[PDB]
Amino acid sequence: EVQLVESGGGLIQPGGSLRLSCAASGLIVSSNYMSWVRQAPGKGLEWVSVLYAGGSTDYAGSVKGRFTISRDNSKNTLYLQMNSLRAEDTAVYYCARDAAVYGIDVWGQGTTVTVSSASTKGPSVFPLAPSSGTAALGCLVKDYFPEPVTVSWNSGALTSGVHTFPAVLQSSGLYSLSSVVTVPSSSLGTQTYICNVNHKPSNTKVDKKVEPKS
Amino acid sequence: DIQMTQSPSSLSASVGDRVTITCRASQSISSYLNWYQQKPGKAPKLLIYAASSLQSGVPSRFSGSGSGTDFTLTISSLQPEDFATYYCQQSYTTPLFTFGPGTKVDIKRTVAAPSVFIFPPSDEQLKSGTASVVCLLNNFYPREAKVQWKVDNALQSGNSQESVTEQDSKDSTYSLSSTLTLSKADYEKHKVYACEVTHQGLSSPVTKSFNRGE
Amino acid sequence: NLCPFGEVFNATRFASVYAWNRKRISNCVADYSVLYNSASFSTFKCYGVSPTKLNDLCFTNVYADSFVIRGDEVRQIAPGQTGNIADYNYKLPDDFTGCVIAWNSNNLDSKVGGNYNYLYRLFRKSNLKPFERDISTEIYQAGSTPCNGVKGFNCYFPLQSYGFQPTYGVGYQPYRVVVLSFELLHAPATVCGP
Ligand SMILES: *[C@@H]1O[C@H](CO)[C@@H](O[C@@H]2O[C@H](CO)[C@@H](O)[C@H](O)[C@H]2NC(C)=O)[C@H](O)[C@H]1NC(C)=O
Repeated sequence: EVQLVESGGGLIQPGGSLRLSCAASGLIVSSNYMSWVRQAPGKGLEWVSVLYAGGSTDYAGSVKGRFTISRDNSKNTLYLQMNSLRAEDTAVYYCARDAAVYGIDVWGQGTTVTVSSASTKGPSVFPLAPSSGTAALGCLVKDYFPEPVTVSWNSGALTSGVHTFPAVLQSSGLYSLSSVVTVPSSSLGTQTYICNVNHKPSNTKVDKKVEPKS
Repeated sequence: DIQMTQSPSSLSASVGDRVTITCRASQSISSYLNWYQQKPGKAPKLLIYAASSLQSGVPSRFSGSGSGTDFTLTISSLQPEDFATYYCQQSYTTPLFTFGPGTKVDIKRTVAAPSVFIFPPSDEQLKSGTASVVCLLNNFYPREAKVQWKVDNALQSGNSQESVTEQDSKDSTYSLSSTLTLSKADYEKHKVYACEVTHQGLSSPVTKSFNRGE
Repeated sequence: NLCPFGEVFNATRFASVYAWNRKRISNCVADYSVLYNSASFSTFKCYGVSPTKLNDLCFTNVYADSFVIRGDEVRQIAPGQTGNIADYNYKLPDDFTGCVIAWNSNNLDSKVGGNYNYLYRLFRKSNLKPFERDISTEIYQAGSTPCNGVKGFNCYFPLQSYGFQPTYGVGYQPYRVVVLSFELLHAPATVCGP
C-alpha cells in the first residue's frame, strides 16, 4: 500500500497556473524529504524542488520563484504550485520520497503537464503514395494539437508491416506524425489501402485512401 | 554541482547475457550512488542503493559495484523483462540529487540494412502552401543511422525532423522517418530531392531520390 | 592569565557537527587580533559586532562552539540559513551576535580511504532551535508504524558519515568551524581585552 497518487496535470496556457497533488499511503510526508522530479519528452530525470521534514524548501534554478512546494499533514499530501508556466515546463511530474542514502525508493505514477500557446487543432492527412518486390506507402498526419492521435489501416484488418511513428513537435507548436506500411507490389492496383486517423481532442475522424500516383 | 555521465548510451544484449552498465561522477562521491530502471511510460524503480546494496524485492541478478568516480550495474543473466533504460543517481548532495543521462539496453539481433523509400509531397498539401518530403528507413538494426537531405545536390541543415520507432516486438528492428519541410515557393524552384542514408549494414551510402516533375 | 583559545583552535580532535562542542570562556583576557590577523583562515564573518573593535569590548561570557563540516556547508553556519546542517545539526539565532571562523582541515581530518569518524544528522522530524544539540541515536521513524531499533524500510539510522578522503573536491573537503558567540548579561563581565 506504499503508494504515491499524483493528480492535477493537464493543458495550460503559458503564464497560467496548475496545482499538482501527491497523496501518500504507507509513509508520512511530514516526516520525509519529499521531492518533485520532472522528465521532458525524450529526455531524462531532472530534480525540481524538495520539502525537508522540518519545512525548508529548495528549488531548481529554473523554477525558483515560480513554483512553491507545500503540504497538508491533515490529508497526508504533497503539493506543487506551478505559476507563470513556460513552454519548457512541459514534462511529466513525479513526486517521490528521497530516502537519501537508501535511495529514492517510492515514486508516484506521474502526471503530464503541457504548456503551449497552441489552439487545439485536428490533423491534415496527406497520402505518402507508393512509387514505381515490396512497396511502401503511408499517411502523413500533419498539423495537430494536443496529443494523442491514433492511426489504424483498413479499419483493423491491416496490421502486418504497419509503422506509426512517434509524433514530433514542429516549430509551430503543432505535432505531426506519419504512419507507413509495407505491402506486396502486386496488390497496389488491386487492394485498397485506407488509413484511419482519430484525434479525439477535436472530434476529428479521417479516412484517407492512398493510391498510386499517375 | 556534480555531473553524472553514463558510458554506453545504448548497448545491445541477448537474454542470459551478462550486461554491464557504467556511471561516472565528476568528483569522488564515495559510495553515494543509486541505480534505477525505467520502462517506457512507467515510473523509475530503484535497483541498487549505496553503490552495492540490493533493494528489497529486486531480483538477486542485480548487483552494484564502485566507490569514488566510477560504478557498475551488472545484470548477472539478462532476462526478457530487463529490456529497459538504466539510470544512475548520486545521493551525495541529498536532497538535491542529479541523475545520469541513461543507458538503454535493447534486444540484440543480426545486422539488417534499412529499406529506403522517399515520398514527394502530395498534390493536396501543395495547395495549402507547404511541402512535406518524407524519407523512410524501414526495418533496420541497429538503431544508429544517418539521413542527409540534398536539394539539387545542396545539403540541407535546419529544416528536417526525425522520429524513430520502438524496437519491434517481432523483428527487433527499428524504422525511422525523416520529414523535410519546405515552402511551396521554395519546393518549386528546385528539381532533385534526394535522401542519402548511411548505416552499418550498408556498404556505401544508399540514396533514393525524385525529380519534381515525376 | 588569558583565554584558552589555543585549547579550542589548536586542538587535535574536533567534534562531529551533530555533537558540536561548546567551551565556556570566562574570567580571562583575549587578543582577537592575533586571531583576525592570523591570515590562516578561510572564512571570518562576524555579525552584530566588528572584528577589529573586538579587543576594546567586554562580555560576561564568551561561547566557543566547534565542529567539522563539508565546504559547501560552511555557508549554512550563518544567521537565517536552511539545509541539513542548519536545520538538523547547528542553528544560529536570527539575532546572532558573534563570529564564525572556518579553515580548511583536509590535512588532518581527511584520511586515505575515508574518515568515517565525522558524522552529521541526516534525518530529523523538525528544525533545531538556535543552539540546540540533538545527540539521539534512535532509529528515525519515516512511516506510521514504529521501528523498534530495527533498521529497514521507513526506518533509517539518523546519522551518516562524510567520506573525508584527501582526494576529494574543494567545497567537499573537511573544514573545521569555530563559532564565537558574545553574550552580555546583567552580571559581572569577565572577558575583556588589554
Ligand atoms: C595555534 O598554533 C600556532 C603554532 O603552531 C600559533 O602560532 C604562533 O603564535 C605566536 C604568537 O601569536 C607567534 O609568535 C608565531 O609566529 C605563531 N606561528 C604561526 C605559524 O602563526 C597560534 O597562535 C595558535 N593559535 C592559538 C589561538 O593559540
